Amino acid sequence: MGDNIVLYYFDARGKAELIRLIFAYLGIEYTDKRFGVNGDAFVEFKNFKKEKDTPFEQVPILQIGDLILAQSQAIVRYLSKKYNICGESELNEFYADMIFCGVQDIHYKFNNTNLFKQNETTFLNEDLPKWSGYFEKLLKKNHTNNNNDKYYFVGNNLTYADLAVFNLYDDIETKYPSSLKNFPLLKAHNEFISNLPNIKNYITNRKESVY
Amino acid sequence: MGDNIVLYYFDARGKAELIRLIFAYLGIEYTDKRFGVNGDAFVEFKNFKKEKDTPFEQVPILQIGDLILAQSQAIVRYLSKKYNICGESELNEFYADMIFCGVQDIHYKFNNTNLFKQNETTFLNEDLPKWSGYFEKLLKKNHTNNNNDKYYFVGNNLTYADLAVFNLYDDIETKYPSSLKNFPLLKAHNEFISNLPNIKNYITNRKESVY
Amino acid sequence: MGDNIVLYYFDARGKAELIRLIFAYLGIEYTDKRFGVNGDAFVEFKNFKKEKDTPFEQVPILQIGDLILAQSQAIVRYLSKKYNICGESELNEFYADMIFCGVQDIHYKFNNTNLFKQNETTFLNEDLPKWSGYFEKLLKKNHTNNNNDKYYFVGNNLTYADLAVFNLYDDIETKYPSSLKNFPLLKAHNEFISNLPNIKNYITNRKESVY
Amino acid sequence: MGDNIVLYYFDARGKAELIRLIFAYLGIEYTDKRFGVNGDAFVEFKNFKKEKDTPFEQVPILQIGDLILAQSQAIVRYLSKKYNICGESELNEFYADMIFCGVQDIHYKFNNTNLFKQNETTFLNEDLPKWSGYFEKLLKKNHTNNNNDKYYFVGNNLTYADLAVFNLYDDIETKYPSSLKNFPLLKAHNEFISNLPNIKNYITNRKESVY
Repeated sequence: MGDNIVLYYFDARGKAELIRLIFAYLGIEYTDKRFGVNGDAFVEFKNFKKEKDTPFEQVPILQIGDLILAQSQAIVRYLSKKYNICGESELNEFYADMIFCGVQDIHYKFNNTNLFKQNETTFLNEDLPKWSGYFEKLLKKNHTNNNNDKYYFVGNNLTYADLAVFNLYDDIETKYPSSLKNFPLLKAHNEFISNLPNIKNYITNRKESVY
Repeated sequence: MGDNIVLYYFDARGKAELIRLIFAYLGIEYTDKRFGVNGDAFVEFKNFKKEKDTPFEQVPILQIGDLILAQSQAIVRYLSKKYNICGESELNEFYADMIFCGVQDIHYKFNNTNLFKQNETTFLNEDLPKWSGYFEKLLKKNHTNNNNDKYYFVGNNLTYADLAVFNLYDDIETKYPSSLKNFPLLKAHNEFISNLPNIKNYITNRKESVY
Repeated sequence: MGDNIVLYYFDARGKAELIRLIFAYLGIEYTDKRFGVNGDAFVEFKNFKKEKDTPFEQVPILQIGDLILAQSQAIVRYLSKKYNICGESELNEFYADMIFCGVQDIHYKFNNTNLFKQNETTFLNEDLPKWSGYFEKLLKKNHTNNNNDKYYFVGNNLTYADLAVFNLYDDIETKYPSSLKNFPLLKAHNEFISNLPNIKNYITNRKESVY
Repeated sequence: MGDNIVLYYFDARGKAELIRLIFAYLGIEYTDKRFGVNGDAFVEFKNFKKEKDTPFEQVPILQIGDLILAQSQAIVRYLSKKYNICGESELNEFYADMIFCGVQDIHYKFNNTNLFKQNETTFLNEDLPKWSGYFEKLLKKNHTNNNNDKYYFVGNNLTYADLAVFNLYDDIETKYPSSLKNFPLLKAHNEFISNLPNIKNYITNRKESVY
């Protein structure tokens, strides 16, 4: 609100990419500060915590004016509620929330998956297909036949849940094969969201990050 | 709303206890259905998923009338927002949310701590004191000197965040020593919340659960 | 020569039970020192580390004379090689080893499973059945000595691998009963081991520990 | 006798690199078979399991002649005992073992650390410094052969324990540089191992793997 917007995080997608996608979709201009660009990523982060008054010594940290906001999920809901992309009814606000909570679950699982731990096949053969099925079924329940051209998990308008699900699979795809092949609506939903003007432009401009 | 309220979960506190505390504090009557009471906990859960249409095949599941709500965090925010215990300003609604997100972090850490994994001393000597410090500092920022008798993390009224922090330490205490000794406000806050009529009565009546 | 043996660990089964089972089987005399029998286990553990020179500040610690041994797996292999329960050939020593490594994987998974984490169903229906099948097949392979009343994983004599598998299911069983119904060889192996006079006498005596 | 040796694993360092380092050190000829060099690594892994009889459906798998060996730790101990790099006494065999067990603990922690999980700072400032100190002290204890240019963790000859510690920091280093600045013995040990002709030649040849 007439205040300089500054997002603080490491030079990576991680837990800040959904926030970035929200700004990109909303056309909100802000300073995307990334650690590890000026100097040692962890030296910068250490000094950051010294200069900024963070509640839990974690990033992302979103600063609006002199207002300091922490916790990625809280930030996402805060921005979504303020910019009306969280549902237009007490029930829909809940559904978008419930879907995001689900996203967090499987997204965490993905980020906890790696060769060293020998849990890659489980994630690929058990966990991902199961959750993809959950999301496929949720998308179907929000009747797509009405206006097929549009794919939304909640109501008839885009919510942060749509961006969260997209970001989930977008992140997974950077490391593992595209499996959406077996989930039509979901596959369609992701294509739809990615091709949105603001989103499509954003993606094309962001640099490739390993994390 | 004029509908029978039914909470479904296992016979344990786990991820459903904050919801139970919310009902207890709000004086809302509901059916507290617990698996493992009528038969094999997992047999019941299996059949439950067959009869109820859950979005992610997880509990807790809160059913209001024929309305099915999943995801503990979403349920907590839904109930809190509806029963006005989530903050009275866009900013305070955010703060209570941010604090709850923090609670989830350390609560997860606690539940991931055990002898077999050899991470007990780290939790007790590093993680818990650090987070207790975060919460102590947050409580202090919400000026307690005003009405010392009252301890709230957000605004001048109770929010679900107050119940979440209480539940966090209440759960930890069941397995590990009371460490709040070094955190006055926090220690005071928990005593205050626990002694609330509805809460105090609830606790005294609930059976002792290992989880 | 005939040094004095002392095992230091918390007052629980955890990672020390396999070592205790080995002693019980071999009929070896030792002092089973447990932290927190009467006081605070962690204050005692803190003092233990200050008084004894441990390599990684972890227990179990086995002291034979003035010799201090650490790392549960290394201790198990040390005792097994010293008291002939490790295999009578290079290949068999390897097989007993390979099996113990497998046990560690699933035993760790079991101890990382809990209600809060919502991974109980996964463990029960995916992970455990899979690993039980691995063990069933390995036992089947070594069936020349599957003698009517004696089952060994390696060769024709008991190895620590046999005690490790027994311990594994013994531990699981105290939380998730009847896991061996569909695995006859494994069930018979468990029965056989649990009925060896020394092991049986030990089990009937040790107290019940939740951990 | 002079069987044909083949190591099967993904096209990455992961849990197979220590075995490869052992072969490199010993100058042993073998086929380093990697999944997904050109195609899909998981389709190839799926086919591998269908074509070869593995005990736990995991890799690495080492085949010598028709002999199939599994479980990385057991394989390392098998090769080390067979090619004399495991210690020349019962006690020293134990010490090399104990050290390797310690390495597994911290190596696993490292591979469980990442931005998404917000546990990087913890690993860097708490865990790694602590474990580096454990190793520094262990190396200091065995300083009768700390000879001007040769450092061994056990006895006066190289053991797999030496290669394991080298591999550990080598892996960490590709993500978190300069971890050995404050640990002179450990740094000197790493330098020494990395400069052995066979090891050096190997390192200069192997390709760069993110995993």
